[PDB]
Amino acid sequence: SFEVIARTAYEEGRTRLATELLNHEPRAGRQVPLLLSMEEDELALDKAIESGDTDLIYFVIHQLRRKLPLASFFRVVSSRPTASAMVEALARNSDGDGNEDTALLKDLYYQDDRRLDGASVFIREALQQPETRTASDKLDLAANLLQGNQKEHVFELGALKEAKMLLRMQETFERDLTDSFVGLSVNQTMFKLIKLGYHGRAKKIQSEFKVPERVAWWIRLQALVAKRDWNEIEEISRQRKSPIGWEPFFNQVLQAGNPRLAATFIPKCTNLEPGQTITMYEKCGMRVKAAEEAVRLKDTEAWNRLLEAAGRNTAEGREIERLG
Amino acid sequence: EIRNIEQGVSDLNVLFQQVAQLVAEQGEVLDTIERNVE
Amino acid sequence: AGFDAEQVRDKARKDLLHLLEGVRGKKNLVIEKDLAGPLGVIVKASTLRDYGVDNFFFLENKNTGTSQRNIVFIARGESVRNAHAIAAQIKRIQRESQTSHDFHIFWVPRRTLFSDKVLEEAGVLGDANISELPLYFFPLERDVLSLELNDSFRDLYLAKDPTPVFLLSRALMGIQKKHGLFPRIIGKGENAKRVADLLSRMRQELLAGEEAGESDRAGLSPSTTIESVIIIDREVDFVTPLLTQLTYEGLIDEYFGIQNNQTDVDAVRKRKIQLDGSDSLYSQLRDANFAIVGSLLNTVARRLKSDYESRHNTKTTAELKEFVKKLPGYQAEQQSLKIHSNIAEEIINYTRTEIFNKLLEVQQNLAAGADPSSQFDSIEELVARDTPLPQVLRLLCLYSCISGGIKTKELDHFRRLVLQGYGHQHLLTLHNLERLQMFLSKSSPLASMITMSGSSGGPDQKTNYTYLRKQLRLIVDEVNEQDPNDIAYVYSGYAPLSIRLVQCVLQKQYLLSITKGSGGGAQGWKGFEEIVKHARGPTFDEIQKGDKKTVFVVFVGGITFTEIAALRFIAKQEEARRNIVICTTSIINGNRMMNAAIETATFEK
Repeated sequence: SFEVIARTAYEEGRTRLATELLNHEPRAGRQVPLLLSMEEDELALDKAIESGDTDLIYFVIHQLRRKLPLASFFRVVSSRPTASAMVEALARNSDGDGNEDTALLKDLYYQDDRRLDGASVFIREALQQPETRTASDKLDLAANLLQGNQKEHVFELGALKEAKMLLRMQETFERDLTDSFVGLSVNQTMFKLIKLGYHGRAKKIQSEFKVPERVAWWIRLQALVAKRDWNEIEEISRQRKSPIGWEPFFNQVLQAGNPRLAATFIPKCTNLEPGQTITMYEKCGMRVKAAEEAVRLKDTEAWNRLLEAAGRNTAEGREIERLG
Repeated sequence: EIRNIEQGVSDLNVLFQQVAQLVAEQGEVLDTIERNVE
Repeated sequence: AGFDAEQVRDKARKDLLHLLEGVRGKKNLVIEKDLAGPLGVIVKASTLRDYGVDNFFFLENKNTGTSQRNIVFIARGESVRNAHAIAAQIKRIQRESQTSHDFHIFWVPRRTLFSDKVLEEAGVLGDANISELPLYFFPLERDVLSLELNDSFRDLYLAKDPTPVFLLSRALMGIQKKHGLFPRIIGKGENAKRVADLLSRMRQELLAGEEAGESDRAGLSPSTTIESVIIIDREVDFVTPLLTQLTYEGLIDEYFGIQNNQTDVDAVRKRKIQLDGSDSLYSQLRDANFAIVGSLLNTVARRLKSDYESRHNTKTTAELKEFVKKLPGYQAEQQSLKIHSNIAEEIINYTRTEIFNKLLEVQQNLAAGADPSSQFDSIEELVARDTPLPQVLRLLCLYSCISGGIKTKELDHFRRLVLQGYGHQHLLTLHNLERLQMFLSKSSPLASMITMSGSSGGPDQKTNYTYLRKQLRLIVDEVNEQDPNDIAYVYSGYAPLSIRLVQCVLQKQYLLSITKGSGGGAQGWKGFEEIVKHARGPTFDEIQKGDKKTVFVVFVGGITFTEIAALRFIAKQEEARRNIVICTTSIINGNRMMNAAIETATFEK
């Protein structure tokens, strides 16, 4: 108990007479090299940080680094955010850019029990790997850091397990189907799998990652227009409910495709505005069937405009007329 | 006699030389440092 | 006798050239790439040749020619990367050379201790003519000064690097040294206070110097040509830069990206357009809402054609001599109009797509104060339809920042959307947005908004947009955009919180007018203390001890073209009694903000 009390008193005395100089002969520029000479590390750094001079702060930090035991260096620098921030950043810049003092971050983040920041370092490593086998090994380490706590880091751990799984299934897809897959996102995977016609596998992806239904539909719809598979687009229309509605099916198919197949989604369109069913038949190039719809809604003004477009004779026109 | 019109067809002649220069002085790529590195 | 932005440009050019003289004879030049741009604002490459430059090289190109003997480096000195970069080149040219070469380095704005250590630990320090180039503010316009620190937003808010605050303080201090102490240093936000504190620390050191025989003659008194300086911290109002900007210049930056008063277009590879206040057409177009650009574009085309026809009347030397006089000014205006017709046309296409309108639809609801849960289906659609990651994240951060966090159940879903949508690498991307405190769970202490009912607590409580939306009238649906009566025109119905704060200092009467109803003083935050209290960070008003004076509105951590235009809108209203001059660390926008956080690595081959 005593052996350390002498230090707690002595250094509290070295500080006593050291502070007896920040009054006479200041400021910043001259006073941190002074303090740093008198082994008043913690005061020099704090004085430098207050000065705002980034370059000054580096100087005290760099000095502390090679003077102190690294364990104590981490202790001192982590008290002051602004100092820890710069030590942290520099460990990412010693080249400059690109190259990393990863060992410093790893040791630093461990001492402060910063698990998210520590795990994030390993994720960064997993990205630099050339082989998914070694890439998954990095993520495991990341996960092993978070397994302790556990609570709060529930999502991250889930996300990690999700990513390891996605790479594993992607590695499989390459072996079997001879195509690029490793690296793509879940959403990008379901897309490419469907565009290539592997409808079965895509569903296994959707199931495994609990892909939201509304999203899965949006991916499928887009990926089928890519494949131009109007047959299975046709097959989907044969059911009652759609979690994304049928208007998406309308607009997406109409764009770069068949006006024919598109129009068959009216009147499955529940969420529509009055007298919009008409203009939809119009855009499909079906002036004939458009006039017929204008009548059913008892909007003869629309019936008038559509007949004026044709002209009582052209395009039969009488057929437009005979429907009223 | 006509020794007063001779200056006019020299005045209004150089007048259009300058305007033709200025409209050329705003010609294509403006001078920058990056343009001189490519 | 007041402040003139032109004297900044002049000093910058003269300081640069005086160093080129110092290296006698001809020289080959090596420039840091993201410094070449800003330099182009103070000096012509023409002028540079006259001072002895043969060939120009970017430092990051690693192809400095051994042509001339003198090799001159110009790079920012605070940069760790730049130090290593130059030292590396001095060895590539000392071990592949044919001559000895004289090596000159101009550090912007100063030689740093770090710089020397890197240069020393390469041996090339002894072979280095090191000079200092005190460049700070680059004057982009008469009313816009910018440090042009492109990565200042990442550096400050993600890396927690005090360098931009330091520089900006020094820059502002330069203004004081020439024109006198700021009578008042008014500000809002943590880094605004740091700038103010550094301005007071540097002042004392100037007084400690002059007192202790360091001389400097004198000896600073309150200015006579400056009313005050108002400092706004960007982290006080993240919402405004997140929103898609709706002014002409704003939308240009949003789609084309503006750097150093310039940009790239494809049909006038592609070509570089100059965009500044010199071009008389762009002057009127830039600060205007994009809606009325057509109305404005035509009106100028409508006036030019009937200005070319006119004045063939008095066919006597003069009235044609006068017509041919105004002739190059017509041609320029004609080619300017053709460019900004093409540009306006491209932007009209951008704004007509589904995805754009779907995005703006979400933005409008969030801003107006609609329950953000109502926008959940829309956001999910946008991710599913693979709309660009920066734009999705901006809706997410807008959601979080404007509502004091995201509901914990909705948050877990958004994360799932981003990860599965764009890649699990963005586990990092979301972590970075978390560090930036722009994307937090409502069950986080950091996400809470300043409330004067919810007891005390919270050291870094966030800007309460809910209270401030009404109390500072952030929504104005009245606003007509042909003749705008209020700054809210820049976002078609939403006034930036940041500029509303400035109005709490400058236009107090007007503010009360658009709230409840109905010089010399009273300056300060007076009469708006409780309202501004609901914005993030410290509110302060330090005092340092005739006709219209200048007012510096300073943005620490980036400003937007919308905020610049809005400020210009006020500058006009105050043209009589005040000259408003804008200062900033950089010019910022939503995409630059996201780029600070987005991980680009990819798990691929």
